[PDB]
Amino acid sequence: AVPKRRTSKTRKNKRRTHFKISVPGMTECPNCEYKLSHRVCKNC
Amino acid sequence: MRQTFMANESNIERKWYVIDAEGQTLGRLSSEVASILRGKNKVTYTPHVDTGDYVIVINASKIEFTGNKETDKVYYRHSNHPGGIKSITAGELRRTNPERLIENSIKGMLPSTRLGEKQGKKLFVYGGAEHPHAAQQPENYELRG
Amino acid sequence: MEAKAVARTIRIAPRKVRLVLDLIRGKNAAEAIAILKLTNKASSPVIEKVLMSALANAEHNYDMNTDELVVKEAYANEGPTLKRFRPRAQGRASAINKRTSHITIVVSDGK
Amino acid sequence: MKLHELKPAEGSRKERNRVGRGVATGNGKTSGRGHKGQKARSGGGVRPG
Amino acid sequence: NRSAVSGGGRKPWKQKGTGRARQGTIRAPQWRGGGIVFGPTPRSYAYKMPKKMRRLALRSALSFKAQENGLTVVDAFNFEAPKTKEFKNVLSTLEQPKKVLVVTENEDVNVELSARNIPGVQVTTAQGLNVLDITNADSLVITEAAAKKVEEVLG
Amino acid sequence: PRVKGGTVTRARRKKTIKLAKGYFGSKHTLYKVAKQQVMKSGQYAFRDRRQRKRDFRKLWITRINAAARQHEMSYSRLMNGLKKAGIDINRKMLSEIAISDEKAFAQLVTKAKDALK
Amino acid sequence: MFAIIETGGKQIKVEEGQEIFVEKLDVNEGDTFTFDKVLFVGGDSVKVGAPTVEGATVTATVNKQGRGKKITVFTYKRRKNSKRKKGHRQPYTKLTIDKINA
RNA sequence: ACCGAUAGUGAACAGUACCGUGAGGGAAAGGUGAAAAGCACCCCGGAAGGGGAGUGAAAUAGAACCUGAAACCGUGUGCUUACAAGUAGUCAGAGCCCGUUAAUGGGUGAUGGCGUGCCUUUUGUAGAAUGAACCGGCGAGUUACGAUUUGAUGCAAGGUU
RNA sequence: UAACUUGGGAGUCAGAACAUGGGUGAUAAGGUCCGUGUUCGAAAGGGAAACAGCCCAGACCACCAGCUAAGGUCCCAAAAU
RNA sequence: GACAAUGGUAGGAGAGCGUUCUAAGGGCGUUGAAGCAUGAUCGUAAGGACAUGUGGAGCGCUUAGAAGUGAGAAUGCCGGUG
Ligand SMILES: [K+]
Ligand SMILES: [Mg+2]
Ligand SMILES: [Mg+2]
Ligand SMILES: [Mg+2]
Ligand SMILES: [Mg+2]
Ligand SMILES: [Mg+2]
Ligand SMILES: [Mg+2]
Ligand SMILES: [Mg+2]
Ligand SMILES: [Mg+2]
Ligand SMILES: [Mg+2]
Ligand SMILES: [Mg+2]
Ligand SMILES: [Mg+2]
Ligand SMILES: [Mg+2]
Ligand SMILES: [Mg+2]
Ligand SMILES: [Mg+2]
Ligand SMILES: [Mg+2]
Ligand SMILES: [Mg+2]
Ligand SMILES: [Mg+2]
Ligand SMILES: [Mg+2]
Ligand SMILES: [Mg+2]
Ligand SMILES: [Mg+2]
Ligand SMILES: [Mg+2]
Ligand SMILES: [Mg+2]
Ligand SMILES: [Mg+2]
Ligand SMILES: [Mg+2]
Ligand SMILES: [Mg+2]
Ligand SMILES: [Mg+2]
Ligand SMILES: [Mg+2]
Ligand SMILES: [Mg+2]
Ligand SMILES: [Mg+2]
Ligand SMILES: [Mg+2]
Ligand SMILES: [Mg+2]
Ligand SMILES: [Mg+2]
Ligand SMILES: [Mg+2]
Ligand SMILES: [Mg+2]
Ligand SMILES: [Mg+2]
Ligand SMILES: [Mg+2]
Ligand SMILES: [Mg+2]
Ligand SMILES: [Mg+2]
Ligand SMILES: [Mg+2]
Ligand SMILES: [Mg+2]
Ligand SMILES: [Mg+2]
Ligand SMILES: [Mg+2]
Ligand SMILES: [Mg+2]
Ligand SMILES: [Mg+2]
Ligand SMILES: [Mg+2]
Ligand SMILES: [Mg+2]
Ligand SMILES: [Mg+2]
Ligand SMILES: [Mg+2]
Ligand SMILES: [Mg+2]
Ligand SMILES: [Mg+2]
Ligand SMILES: [Mg+2]
Ligand SMILES: [Mg+2]
Ligand SMILES: [Zn+2]
Repeated sequence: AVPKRRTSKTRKNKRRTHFKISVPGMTECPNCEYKLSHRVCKNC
Repeated sequence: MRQTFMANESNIERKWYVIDAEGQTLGRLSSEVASILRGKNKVTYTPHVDTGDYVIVINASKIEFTGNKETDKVYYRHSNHPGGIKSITAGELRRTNPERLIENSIKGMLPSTRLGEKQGKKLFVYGGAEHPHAAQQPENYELRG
Repeated sequence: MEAKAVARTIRIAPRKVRLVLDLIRGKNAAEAIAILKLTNKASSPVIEKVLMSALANAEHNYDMNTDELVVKEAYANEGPTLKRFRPRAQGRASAINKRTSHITIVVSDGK
Repeated sequence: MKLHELKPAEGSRKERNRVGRGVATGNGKTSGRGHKGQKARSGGGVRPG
Repeated sequence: NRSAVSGGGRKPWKQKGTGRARQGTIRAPQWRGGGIVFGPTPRSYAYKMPKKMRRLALRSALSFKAQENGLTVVDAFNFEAPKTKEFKNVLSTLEQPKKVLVVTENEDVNVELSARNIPGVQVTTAQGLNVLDITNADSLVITEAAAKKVEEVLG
Repeated sequence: PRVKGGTVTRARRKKTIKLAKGYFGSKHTLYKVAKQQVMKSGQYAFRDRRQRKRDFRKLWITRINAAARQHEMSYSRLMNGLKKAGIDINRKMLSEIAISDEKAFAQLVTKAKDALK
Repeated sequence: MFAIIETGGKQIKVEEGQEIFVEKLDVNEGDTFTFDKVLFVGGDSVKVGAPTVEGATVTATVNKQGRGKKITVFTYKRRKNSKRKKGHRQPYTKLTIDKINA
């Protein structure tokens, strides 16, 4: 129910290895800057 | 003042030997081979580096036991499952996998360290009188016994 | 040269800001702008404003190229923490840290 | 004798012993009292006689 | 101490059950703002020695001045009106070092006024001789009458 | 008068922390665990300065054994022969000679064998 | 050509021109020191002392009379409030071997 | 031969804030600069906040303003690490990277030997007995008056008020 | 090579195992209570795989020297296949 | 010079290190004090210097005197931060 020992800096960052976001899937707008793929401009 | 020579990968020269197991006792051959693999026969022995030689053991199927070891010596292994204790006799192991028999016997006489595993990887055992390492030109080696 | 902008005491926890910052570090300015525009995180418009400010500094104060700029540095430091409390059961109060960030962006032409 | 060169007579002065100031003095921790019992307590000990 | 610090009457929390260390008053010594354990208390540091030792000390200080050529006897001080410049020049003409103790037989008001403001110069009477004053001085400037009175009183 | 805590505490603790340079994680950062590890290091180093002499004598003996078996001799018999021949060369020197100059070692083996026969 | 010399209760393998570090000798820097206990002489001609090679010397020049790196000797006994810290710097003499005279 | 902002008043800016039906309890919180000269003007921004330009000896003295330790949180990278079993070090040791209070130098470290934290309390604790999340500050034989003993010093059949 | 006397200052009054002479228990207990010795306590180092109390032996510091003790010498792992 | 001794808990004895303040002497400091930070420095230990950065006005040394004089543990108190 509770941590028996505190988590070291090393273990914490090891666990955060995969905690990240990825670059959006984006494409240049041929006529109308960049946009999400399969989305309309909605602002151009 | 400190003057003791220390071998390193730049000056170590590892050779190849072939050892015939036919007519030899299992552990008596095994201990000498373990000595050879660990470099204990070299004047430049250095405990933290691998100074040993490569050993090829042929005719593993002709290794000999004394007493009633063929039927009374049992090899146990556990699979880490609740009842997973398995066994095989030394005689059945010699019949079905003499290379494993000799390899295990020798590796049991090496340290379980990282260096020990590396040094045990320099052993090649074959059940018959032929080996595939003619390119390394091994020299015949005679056991002191 | 190098141009810089800093947004201090942004009321977003640095852990969350750094996630977005990791995307644009080392990228070209236009690519970073597109990434920030299309990234769905609360930090994105704050970071976008810091980057625009850095690019404006470049152009106006140092007459830099404005099209050959890369995000040389991008980091978030910890600002002062607003200490708050949430009532819990049995008359007990639990701490809430409303953390802040200092956000820095450095652009450069590489010369 | 000058005020910048004062000297007490030999053997007339001695540094006082301060207990409970670390292990190396030999009187740290228990401060010479041993362990537990009445004589280890503050204000502890029976009346004389 | 813990009794003199303001407040601190009540037990801060019950002896058992809360999970905290047991405490008796918020003014205990280990508490911030708590009472001091021991520490300074107002007292005198004066003590006494046998009269014979006091006389021996005065004689020893005077004798040390005598050996180190720190004794200058003057005929008499002739100062009708206080003037620091005149006393300064007088000390210049007697080849005196910076630290000088001036000894007159009785309270000489003009000598005391003239020598008062000169740093390193101190004035006392024969009756007022003390070990600190003599020891601090590099030289003694004493009148004939003051020397005779000192010799009489200290034997 | 009052003596404030002052700077001596920080100076002493910082000394210990500097001694803990290179240790893992908190052991090079926090005074308490750093002090414990530096104490452990002193005790280990005291023990190991004594153990080092054993270790190196063992290494020399192993090498001398290998060299002697290269001349159809065991270590124990070779040392018995050298002692009976009055040769006082110690084990470090014997192993260094065996590594460096094979011929001189062979002559030493000849002397040891002659003293035994 | 090498020689085995005995000095400071230890033995050293030397060659001409080698710098060696030995226990402190009663000698001044710049002076010449002769080692008289030669156990073995190598090279083309090989000589084996029983225990010393009669008439053989190794001469060398003193380069330094120094003290070794500071060793902090620290021991303790856990839970017994007992420990000891001592410094140590071991004296040494540095020499350069000049001539092996078999 | 008192304190110097956790000290010294509870209180350097308060019997206030806050808590309690009430009697009553009772904090935290000092420092720009010599002088406000407290940043005209330009630029990004809704603003906040910044980058310049100025003031100033100094602006990493810009008001959350002297100094600014540690825990803790980040960015860069010289060495190293994805077959390995561990109180994390120590002794031995190649390889690589550096170059000092110039010293038989510094950083890292393949690989080998040895090795169950500390304190308390115990016959005996790696202990699965106690205590400590970490860092910092604060936190425990004192003083007065008597007694005894020792050392020191003065005088001595006297010594001392 | 101590011993005793007179003074200043203590701490200790939970002991443990092993061997041995005995009571008690059941010629049970890592039981318990006495006699005798050792060690631990307050003792690290080598041996007994690990293992306060057993065996060898009492660490002032340094050494990449040597001789031994208990215990050992086919490999792990020093030394006799 | 040549012999011996130097494991250690409770505890006894001795010698020292460092902190603040005082007296006297002698010094340092805007050509940069204290404090802080870094370093491959010195001493048998406690500990002492030097160099460089930061800092911006006080501080050492010698001898003696006096203590609110040394923290890692108290389910210690306060603050900060995991
Ligand atoms: K319990
Ligand atoms: Mg409610
Ligand atoms: Mg003691
Ligand atoms: Mg303690
Ligand atoms: Mg007691
Ligand atoms: Mg206790
Ligand atoms: Mg008791
Ligand atoms: Mg009480
Ligand atoms: Mg009260
Ligand atoms: Mg003060
Ligand atoms: Mg403190
Ligand atoms: Mg302050
Ligand atoms: Mg206050
Ligand atoms: Mg501004
Ligand atoms: Mg601005
Ligand atoms: Mg500006
Ligand atoms: Mg400004
Ligand atoms: Mg600054
Ligand atoms: Mg500041
Ligand atoms: Mg494998
Ligand atoms: Mg690998
Ligand atoms: Mg593991
Ligand atoms: Mg191990
Ligand atoms: Mg005990
Ligand atoms: Mg018990
Ligand atoms: Mg533990
Ligand atoms: Mg556990
Ligand atoms: Mg308890
Ligand atoms: Mg706990
Ligand atoms: Mg603490
Ligand atoms: Mg008392
Ligand atoms: Mg029994
Ligand atoms: Mg029993
Ligand atoms: Mg008995
Ligand atoms: Mg004993
Ligand atoms: Mg033992
Ligand atoms: Mg042992
Ligand atoms: Mg053992
Ligand atoms: Mg067993
Ligand atoms: Mg063992
Ligand atoms: Mg056993
Ligand atoms: Mg022997
Ligand atoms: Mg072995
Ligand atoms: Mg062997
Ligand atoms: Mg002792
Ligand atoms: Mg001893
Ligand atoms: Mg004492
Ligand atoms: Mg002392
Ligand atoms: Mg001192
Ligand atoms: Mg000061
Ligand atoms: Mg204190
Ligand atoms: Mg605590
Ligand atoms: Mg927390
Ligand atoms: Zn578009």
